Amino acid sequence: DKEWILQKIYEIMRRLDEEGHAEASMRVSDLIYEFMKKD
Amino acid sequence: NLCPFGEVFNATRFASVYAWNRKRISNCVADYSVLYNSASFSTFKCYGVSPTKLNDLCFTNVYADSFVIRGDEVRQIAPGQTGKIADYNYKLPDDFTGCVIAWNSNNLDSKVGGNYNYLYRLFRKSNLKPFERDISTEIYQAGSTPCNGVEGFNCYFPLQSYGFQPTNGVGYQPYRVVVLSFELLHAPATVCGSNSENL
Ligand SMILES: *[C@@H]1O[C@H](CO)[C@@H](O)[C@H](O)[C@H]1NC(C)=O
Repeated sequence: DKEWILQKIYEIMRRLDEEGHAEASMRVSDLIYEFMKKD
Repeated sequence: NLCPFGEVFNATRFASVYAWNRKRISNCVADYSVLYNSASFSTFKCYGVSPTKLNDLCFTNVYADSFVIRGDEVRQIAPGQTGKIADYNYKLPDDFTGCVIAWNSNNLDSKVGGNYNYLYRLFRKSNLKPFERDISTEIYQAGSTPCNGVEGFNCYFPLQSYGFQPTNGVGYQPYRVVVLSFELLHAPATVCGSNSENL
């Protein structure tokens, strides 16, 4: 389902920033926005 | 009476884009050639008005909006743009009249180890109206799970912080943006360029 996938992508972003990969976390943020705005 | 653009541009603390700061400029004279002089300005795009003619013009009222975003996202601070910032943080109208000025602030808004003081809105149920400011911090319900005011499964804090590290590439480096709006209402003009005929 879309609900479970969005949760894991959100978790990936958070973990990436906790590991210091700031640019990768901000990039996944950009990809969360595109994912949720499919409508 | 000179317009205090140093309070906006030369300010030390800038706001986050979702809670962008608006300064009213009125009853003053503005020499835009001081700003048109490159005090390091990576962007200087004007709409509905020519940038070389700013000093010859007058306007009913001037709004000065300021915030910080990524270099990638400066393109969205323009009429007819979409994206995380243009849709959820700061929206410009189609008939926008004014200028968008931006410059790199990696020397100011990047702390060794990551500056996380600047925030952006990642989640919103609808797009912003032009010049609308949303500062709500309610938990976003992205799915069918009620959130009850706490973070959890598909229940996210609507704001995410930027990861501003001096090692970032210029696209992920912090950029300070100033958006000058030129209002042309049915009223006497209170802000005139330095080369206006006092009209
Ligand atoms: C900010 O200060 C510098 C320092 O002289 C000056 O050159 C610049 O014109 C100032 N900008 C504004 C908007 O006052």
